[PDB]
Amino acid sequence: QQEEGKTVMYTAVGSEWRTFGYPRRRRPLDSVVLQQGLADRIVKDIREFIDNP
Amino acid sequence: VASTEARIVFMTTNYIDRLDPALIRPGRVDLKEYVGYCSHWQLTQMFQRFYPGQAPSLAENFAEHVLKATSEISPAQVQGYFMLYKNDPMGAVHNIESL
Amino acid sequence: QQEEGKTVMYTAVGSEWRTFGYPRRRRPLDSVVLQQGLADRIVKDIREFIDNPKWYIDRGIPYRRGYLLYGPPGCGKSSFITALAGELEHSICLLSLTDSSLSDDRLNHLLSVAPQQSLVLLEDVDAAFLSRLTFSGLLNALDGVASTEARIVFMTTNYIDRLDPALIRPGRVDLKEYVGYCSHWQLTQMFQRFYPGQAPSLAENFAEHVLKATSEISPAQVQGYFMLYKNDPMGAVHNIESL
Amino acid sequence: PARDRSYAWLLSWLTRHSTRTQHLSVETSYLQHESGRISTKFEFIPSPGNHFI
Ligand SMILES: Nc1ncnc2c1ncn2[C@@H]1O[C@H](COP(=O)(O)OP(=O)(O)O)[C@@H](O)[C@H]1O
Repeated sequence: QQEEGKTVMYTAVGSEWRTFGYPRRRRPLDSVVLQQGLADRIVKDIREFIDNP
Repeated sequence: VASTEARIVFMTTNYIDRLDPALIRPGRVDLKEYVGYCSHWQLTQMFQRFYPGQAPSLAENFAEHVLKATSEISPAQVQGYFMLYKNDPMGAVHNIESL
Repeated sequence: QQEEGKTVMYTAVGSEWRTFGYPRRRRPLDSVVLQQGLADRIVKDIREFIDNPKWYIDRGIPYRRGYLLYGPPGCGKSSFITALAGELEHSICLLSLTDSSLSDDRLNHLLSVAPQQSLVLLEDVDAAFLSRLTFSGLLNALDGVASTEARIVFMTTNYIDRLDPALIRPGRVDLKEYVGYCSHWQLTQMFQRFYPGQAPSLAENFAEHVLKATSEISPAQVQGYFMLYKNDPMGAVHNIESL
Repeated sequence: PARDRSYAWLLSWLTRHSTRTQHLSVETSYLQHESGRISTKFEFIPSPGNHFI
């Protein structure tokens, strides 16, 4: 509970993926409001893709 | 080669006409979605989020006023307008007609 | 209590921020006197920006704020920036954007890789903005990735006319302030600071005399004049008419 | 054992649960970031010996 997760965005230089900058804070999902249910549909599709290998 | 596992790839474009139908295909782009200009629900939810706790009717009136004023209003423009009146919901509501 | 803090100014060579020299002593904030309440306003705004990270993250906006200071040269802009950085225990990342060594991509990379808990200072902003050499590339790089967190950026110019209104915008330059020539309060406070303990009426007479003698007197010129009569307040007061 | 990471977790849980532990040991977290900003914090854990919870 004492650890806050971070998102690390990777950049590519030459032909290798490199850590661009330092880890960034996680923007809350509900902060970005897309439409009536587009976010829910995309999240559900991604969850189905990930949780059923 | 599809990486090690779960090669989730996201691609964004300003318009889809310049692309081709061949891009949208299983084994390729799978679920295409259109994110466009704000709606009534979009605007009222943004007003409720940026200002934490006000009159919901005020948010609805705000959303209707921006919908009347502009038809192709973008959420980035909404955020920029909200930055002008940070911690000032009444002033922003009174200044919708200015926009 | 046995440790005295230091401000480390970072310089940039190539595309990396490097420690320029050795750590320097913290100049007291009250030593640099700007105006009636400009220092207080800037300090309060910075404190609000720093002590409230929840507001920006919850609303999904970058945690980046920028200030622009415009005024005549020698008014104490860079000194105020150093004093503020010392007060906040931050580190300075000095960048002379007037230099043609760095391009748009290099400037963006440097601003993205800036050290944490650091203030980035961009001096001579008016120079290169008139003209590697770019004016729109600078503002495009400014609106890029906002570092790790709290990308406080300070920019100073001798004049604001050569710039554009597009620079002053939320998500960009946020609080612009004008630091100009000394006032009566400025002069009397400087006289009280440089000479530790004299007649306040003498300081007021000194301030009035310099105000009468010169209209565009700069604080740097005041300090230079005070250096001529170091540990000699009566002589300096008698020599105001000489100036 | 000390090598396992559950040692620190269990010590922290013990000091959170049994607030009135008369015998204690200190753990000082000291880190001097760039620009010389010293951050310190005192974390207390049960002292060596026998404790009853
Ligand atoms: N407002 C001020 N209060 C105290 N000292 C000042 C002030 N302005 C300038 N000085 C002094 O004048 C000297 C020259 O300052 P300068 O480098 O010209 O500042 P800037 O480049 O920010 O205009 C500095 O050593 C500083 O101590």
